[PDB]
Amino acid sequence: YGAIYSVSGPVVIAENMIGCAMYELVKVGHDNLVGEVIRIDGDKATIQVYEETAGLTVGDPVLRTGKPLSVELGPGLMETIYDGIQRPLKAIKEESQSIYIPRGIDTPALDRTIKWQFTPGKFQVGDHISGGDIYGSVFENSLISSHKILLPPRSRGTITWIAPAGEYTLDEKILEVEFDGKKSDFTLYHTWPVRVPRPVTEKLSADYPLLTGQRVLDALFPCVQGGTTCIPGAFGCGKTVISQSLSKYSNSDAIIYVGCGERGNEMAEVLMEFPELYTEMSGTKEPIMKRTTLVANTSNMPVAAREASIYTGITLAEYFRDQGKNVSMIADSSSRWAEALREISGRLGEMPADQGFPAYLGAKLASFYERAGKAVALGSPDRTGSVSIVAAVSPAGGDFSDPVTTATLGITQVFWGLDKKLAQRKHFPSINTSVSYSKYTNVLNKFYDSNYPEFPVLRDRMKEILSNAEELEQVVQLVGKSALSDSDKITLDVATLIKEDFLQQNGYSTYDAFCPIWKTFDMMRAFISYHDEAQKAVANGANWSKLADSTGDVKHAVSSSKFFEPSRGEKEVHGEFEKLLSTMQERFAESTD
Amino acid sequence: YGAIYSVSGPVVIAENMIGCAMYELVKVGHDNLVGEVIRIDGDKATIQVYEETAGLTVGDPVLRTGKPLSVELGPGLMETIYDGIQRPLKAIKEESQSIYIPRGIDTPALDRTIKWQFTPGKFQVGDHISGGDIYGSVFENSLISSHKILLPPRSRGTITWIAPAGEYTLDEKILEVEFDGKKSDFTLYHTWPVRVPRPVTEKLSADYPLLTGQRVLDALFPCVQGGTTCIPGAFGCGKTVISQSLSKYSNSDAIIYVGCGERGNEMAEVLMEFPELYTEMSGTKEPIMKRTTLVANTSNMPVAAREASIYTGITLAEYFRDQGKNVSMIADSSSRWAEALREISGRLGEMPADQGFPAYLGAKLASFYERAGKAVALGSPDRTGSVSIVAAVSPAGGDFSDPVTTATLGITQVFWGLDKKLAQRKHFPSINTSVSYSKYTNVLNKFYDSNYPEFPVLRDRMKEILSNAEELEQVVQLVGKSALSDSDKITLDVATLIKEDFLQQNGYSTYDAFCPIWKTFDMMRAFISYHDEAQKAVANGANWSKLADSTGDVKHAVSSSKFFEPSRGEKEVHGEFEKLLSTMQERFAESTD
Amino acid sequence: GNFKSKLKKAMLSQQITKSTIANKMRLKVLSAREQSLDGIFEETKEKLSGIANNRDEYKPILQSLIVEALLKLLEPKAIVKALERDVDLIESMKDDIMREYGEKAQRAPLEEIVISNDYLNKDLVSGGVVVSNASDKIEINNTLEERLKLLSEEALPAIRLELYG
Amino acid sequence: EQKNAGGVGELEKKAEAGVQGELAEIKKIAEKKKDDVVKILIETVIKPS
Amino acid sequence: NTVSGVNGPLVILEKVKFPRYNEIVNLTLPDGTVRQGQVLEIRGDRAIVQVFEGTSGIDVKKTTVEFTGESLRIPVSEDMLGRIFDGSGRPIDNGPKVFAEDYLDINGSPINPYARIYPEEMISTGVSAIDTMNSIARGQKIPIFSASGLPHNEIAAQICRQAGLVRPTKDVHDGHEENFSIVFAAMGVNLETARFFKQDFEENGSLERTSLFLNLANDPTIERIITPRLALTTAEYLAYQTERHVLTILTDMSSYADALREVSAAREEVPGRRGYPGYMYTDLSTIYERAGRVEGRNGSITQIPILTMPNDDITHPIPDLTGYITEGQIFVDRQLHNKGIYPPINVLPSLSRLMKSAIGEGMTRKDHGDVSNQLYAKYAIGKDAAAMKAVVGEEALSIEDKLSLEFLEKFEKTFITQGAYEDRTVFESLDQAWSLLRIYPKEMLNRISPKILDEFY
Repeated sequence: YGAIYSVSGPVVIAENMIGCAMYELVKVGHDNLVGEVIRIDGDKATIQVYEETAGLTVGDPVLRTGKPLSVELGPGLMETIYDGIQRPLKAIKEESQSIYIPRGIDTPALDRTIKWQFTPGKFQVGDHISGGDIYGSVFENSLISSHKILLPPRSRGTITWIAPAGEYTLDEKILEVEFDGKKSDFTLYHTWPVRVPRPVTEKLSADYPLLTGQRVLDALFPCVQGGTTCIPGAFGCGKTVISQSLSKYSNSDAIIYVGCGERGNEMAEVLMEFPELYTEMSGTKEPIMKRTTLVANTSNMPVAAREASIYTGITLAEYFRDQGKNVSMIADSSSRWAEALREISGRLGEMPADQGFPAYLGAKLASFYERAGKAVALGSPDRTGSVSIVAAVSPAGGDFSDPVTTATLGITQVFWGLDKKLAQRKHFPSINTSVSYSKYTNVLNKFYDSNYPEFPVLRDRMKEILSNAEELEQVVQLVGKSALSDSDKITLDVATLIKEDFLQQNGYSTYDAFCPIWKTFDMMRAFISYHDEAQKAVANGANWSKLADSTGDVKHAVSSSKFFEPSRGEKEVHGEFEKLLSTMQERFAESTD
Repeated sequence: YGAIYSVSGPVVIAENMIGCAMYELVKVGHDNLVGEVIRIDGDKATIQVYEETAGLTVGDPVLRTGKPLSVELGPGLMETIYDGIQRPLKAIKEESQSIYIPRGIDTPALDRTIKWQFTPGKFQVGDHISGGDIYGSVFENSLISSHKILLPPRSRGTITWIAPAGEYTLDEKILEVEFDGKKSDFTLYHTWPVRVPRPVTEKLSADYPLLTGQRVLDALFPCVQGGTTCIPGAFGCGKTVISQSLSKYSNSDAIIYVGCGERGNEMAEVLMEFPELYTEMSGTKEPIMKRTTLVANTSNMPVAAREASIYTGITLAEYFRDQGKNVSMIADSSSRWAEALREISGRLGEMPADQGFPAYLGAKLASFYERAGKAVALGSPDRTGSVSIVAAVSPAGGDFSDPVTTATLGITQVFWGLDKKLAQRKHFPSINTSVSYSKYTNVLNKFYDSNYPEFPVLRDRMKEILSNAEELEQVVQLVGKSALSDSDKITLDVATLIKEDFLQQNGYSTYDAFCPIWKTFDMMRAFISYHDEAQKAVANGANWSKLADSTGDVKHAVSSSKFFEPSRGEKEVHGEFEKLLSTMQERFAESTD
Repeated sequence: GNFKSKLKKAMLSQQITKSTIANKMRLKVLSAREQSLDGIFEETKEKLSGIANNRDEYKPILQSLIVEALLKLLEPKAIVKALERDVDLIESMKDDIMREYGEKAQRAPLEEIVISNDYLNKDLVSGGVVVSNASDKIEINNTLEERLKLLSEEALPAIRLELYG
Repeated sequence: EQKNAGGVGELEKKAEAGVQGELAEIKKIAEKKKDDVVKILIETVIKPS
Repeated sequence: NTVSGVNGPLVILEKVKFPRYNEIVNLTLPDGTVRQGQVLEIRGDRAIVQVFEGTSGIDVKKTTVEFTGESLRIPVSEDMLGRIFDGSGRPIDNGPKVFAEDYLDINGSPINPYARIYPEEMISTGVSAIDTMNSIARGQKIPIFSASGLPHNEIAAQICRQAGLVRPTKDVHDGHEENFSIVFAAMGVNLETARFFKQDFEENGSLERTSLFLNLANDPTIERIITPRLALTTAEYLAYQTERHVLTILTDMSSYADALREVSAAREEVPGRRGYPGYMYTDLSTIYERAGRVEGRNGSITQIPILTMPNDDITHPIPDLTGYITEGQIFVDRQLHNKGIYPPINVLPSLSRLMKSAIGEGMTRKDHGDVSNQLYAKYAIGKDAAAMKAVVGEEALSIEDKLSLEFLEKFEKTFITQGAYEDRTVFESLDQAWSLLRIYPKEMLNRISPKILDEFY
């Protein structure tokens, strides 16, 4: 149909376009590379072609698909690995003998090879149905049906034909819909453009616990179900590490991992590691992976795949939420997504803003976060779901004022830090309290108090300790440890202990084991207890030396507690933590008189 | 030929310019001003005209010279002051009653009044001769090697006409060469475009030093021919002195002095001083100037000549390298050559990189360093010659963290730190052992060990002793010198003699700033033998006060070492040092016991 | 100390020779591998001139060399520079070319083939033709050496698979 | 050093003996497949490419 | 067709529209010299070319253009070691010729097949600070961050030469079972540098071990960018077809980045942060993506890029970008170099986040990783204490701080101090490391698991 007028860089101009929508997907040239229409100048439409071009001729054919860059939502997304332009990566390996994308491959959006078992819904013939309703379900996992087959949004009618229970393939018809005669047939998959968010019934308040399973978050600033999060940091920050832990431990029923332009070895590691390791609520065959789907993309792999990653992933997440699942979406990193834009603004010749990144940055990040939150699912059964977004970014040389980090921080309500100095001693991730806040902290403590722990009371003293520690440390540096008071010495020690035992997730035998809110609470009871009794003791006359040497064993025990597997009496209160409480009491008394 | 389309500033565009190369020398207007085509858009050639384009209406003719802008390489270079694109300043003084060259005044690069005596080589008619082979020579010097005439590089053939012995002019033909009909005639000079490096048989790493004749250069970290070196700027209250002294004391076969874009006080000083001063090896006929060829630009000269300045000098240096000679290129300063690039960029409209300096900067420096180095000279019986670049890089932001300095140091393997406080007090040179380094040390120290000096032992030890002295000096301030051993006091005592004799040399006296490379080694020998013996003797039962009275005469000699003559029987073995060694051994039995 | 450095030094001179033997062998091999390829290539352009110098056998080949170039050319007029022996052969088949071009295009038939008074060398070209632009800007060198040489780029791995595979 | 004064003799003996057989087979295997490749080359040229 | 104009490294051709992107063209000068370039931008009846070779002398109607009609691919052979090549797709050194059995593209996806399985095999440099504190794997990417007062070439060569002797000791251990190949590519460095490197490789072993691509600074910026691409093709073929582990030493990586910077200055392309391109991310990526295990899973390409920092800052765009992408960071310090430590590698900010992938356990200890973390932690405390020793004096510092100041000094002078040819096995390094830990008491070593401390002390 159209004919290539020019290729200047990855940017292609082709005449004989009478139309085309925004960001319309095309297959360009005989090669059949990915593209999207960004703009139209005259009859000539400028289309960026984002798969590497080293050999596209002028006057090669241009085929419009007729709809924007879109995603399929349907059966077999779980335990199936995809790119950001929704090509199954497994399908490519077999055919192509190119494990990664080579230049010029056209592989359909889903797997049309794997038959799936369809069972019929509470909607039988003659019944009205509307988008996001559970028309049926597909068995995908050993424990649960993952993919609840939804009628798509922006479709409606009464069902003339319901296919019976049995096996069918993806392209075969299984549903016929009545509304102005045959409105159309439906297939197992449905399509949606990824620049349109999916519509919900209502959004609902975020105040319900999100257990990410990592001690350091639970202790300092927990997230919420419905959360939005920013995390900075630059290599040796433990972001890959916290993703793997996050996937294993996560209470959410789906986790969607987004690789924005990753090392490739990093993607190779996490893929291998989900079936090698076991889940905490049990998992039969590829345990963790059963709950994990990967969108993975490397650093030179298509600029479209990388740009679309956050939208392909957020659309997936919204679909699981409309299904009635709790989703934890990890994107890593939005900063690598931001580089895809920096590149897009130069090529096109549009004028950018500061740091050579465009101004449209701020809108695009904001749109992604607002589609997240906790909501009541669209569809007649009605369920509760969430999309809680944890989004990684990277500072430009210790500069946190770079447009990407500042923008994400603008939109977020939770900020979790990352300190370079503390990572060097091996404490990554490294969250303090002067580089981090959470608005959810206040409601979240109220909900944890209820469940069992004393957390809110301990949280306040814990915050104070860290806040004083920093200030007191500046005096040690400059003046020396000769200007201190004895209570201030106490604040320094307890603090050093907190730094190691929560923030560090680095091994010494084994990478640290699942620590819940309950575990995390016990650690806090022992550190806070140490501090109170010791200050009383010094106030009331007593040696510093006597008190520190005496705590001794108790300190070794809390350090290593996290390596030991949870439950050692109970999850709730361990016998190992219970006993220390007595030891402090016995010491306090010896010291006083 | 072409017709002027526009004159917008000193940039002039001309139409109707075909077969116009991209380095093409052109003469603009009726006046014949020098210009060169930086760019071409279509039929129109965009020219930077280096001279004032005042009086130039649109419609004046543009006449191609028919070839790039080249520099002439041949007899009658030495004892001439030149422009940045080689135009004799001296010749303008005769004609014009001007120092400088004013607009509408051009002249040829070599003088045609002067005639030189051409002597044939070892090739006669009918011989095949090859690129760079010695076709003849001219002798017009007796103090140094003269201008040996080569067959032009990248040129081969059989010689139809070899002019016999007699005086010919530089202009006049002395060769016709048969290579596909008459190849052309050639003359006594050859033209070579200066933005093209001259070939040589092969390039090698450096390994071969020569007389620097400034003690501190050899002693602290050796000075090598075929080297890459950074020297700090000072803007003529410190810069000028070290440059004048390096030209005068170094008895390198040639020296090529390039002032890129200087104050004009410094240019004025180097020209008047060179005939006035005496060689350090004997001979008259304007001593130092006869060895010197000067390119001298103040900042006032056209900007293309300032940019060109180093390129022309480097071609000059490279030409003499094929004759087999050792050259010092002393260039002052690269920051000022860099300033030209910045100016030329803004005039074109080129977008630069950091601090307003282009991006052509880093690659042009890398290309520049490699032209300089050691090579086996081209020409049939083969010799070795070298080109050693010492380039000053001054403040260009008031710091040394600016792009010009930071780029150069990296390619450079040597830094010599001038000291400001000592420089303001007029000790030149006075190189700081803290900031300085040479990565040439290893290969060189092995070279001098071969030749006859104990050089590796003494140089390494020189450095350690001084470094050690700063650390011991601090113990004297805070604890006290009295509680410290005799050994430590000695470490300092010796460092002060090494500092006084070498480092604090005065380039206003020749019995205090001119001594041969062997002589400089003999002085350093003297101090080291004393250090070991002094520490040995205090251990066997002596005191600082006792030691000082006892060494006496040898200590006084070492203090007086610099005042001594460059010879005593030879200028390579100084008999007074060899006998001093005996007096030291005899003194050590007496002192110790 | 200085023993150890003279002890290494002679073991260094030992491995400079092991290395130089090993380099003279890859040099003898590589230059022998090429001497053979440049005698295969040599025979082909000698064989080809004998084909070119029997005019009637060269006639359909030449027609095809031109039609080929003309479809990369895409102008109604081509200037053909030829040898003094092939101008007579081109002349006697201009209509056939313009026919043959027309049937292999859908652009328009070729209007004219221009026999120019400038010609290609005969001591620099063995045979073949240079088909060029209307103003002689871009040219498709369908000479025997040039075809053989470009063909060499792709011939080399093929020749390598049957000869050492 | 004697392994380096006698190693200059060995500088050619082991270089020559190293491919003495291989240069005879390269030139041997060429003369066979010479004709066979030449027909392919001729063919590619008299075929419009 | 013919050259229309020339504006810097960009060449304006007035031509016809049949050319494809990166299709080779050859510029015929009036001298009759041909130089090669590839079309960077194509438009109707015109092109912009960037010429690899040269950037001046380009005429108008006296010059001519000729099309090759093949977009650039590198001729790759597996007989490339020992053979001398030049960074231009051919030797201009007159070295042994390249040959071709495949021609492979440098676009960054020819047929590219990489890691679906992460590195697990340890590869040693013979240097303790590298191996123990960070570890190196059969796909690991580690940047050498160097300076303008450090000698970058001496360290570059040091790491490579000593990793060739260790690597067959590791083959016998059954860490490996396949060949080792070196691919050394030098791009746009001085003559002095180039000569030096070749001399270094010869002394240690031979130059039969390595393949050499030599590119000279006088040759353009456009040449410099193609130079690593040539290295990538070499390495991918060797791993893919003949199941060899390939080690690439890419010097200087900074050289390549400045080149990118030049083609946005003399282009109308607006640059990003600190005058470095906006599309700088993609250029760098191309080198780093083409790494990891190669299909068959006995072949690999492992990368050690060599960066020289010009300002020596960690706010400069080149070190920052590289670091996020690469699997490790090795920081080499000017202050150690000065003091008399060789190698003078500071591990204070040297970190790997893919620390698990980097270490080995089937041909190295399991204890290797546990000890390294503790060492790093104890080094860091020893640095905090060093600043405090200058300020406060010894007039208030604690009993615990004193142990940490001693550890710091013993750690620089023993662990990081190694002979020029002295190679340490990874097991021997543990023994050394255990000597360093041994002065601290069992209550200071409290962070480590009890099991390990009672076992090995």
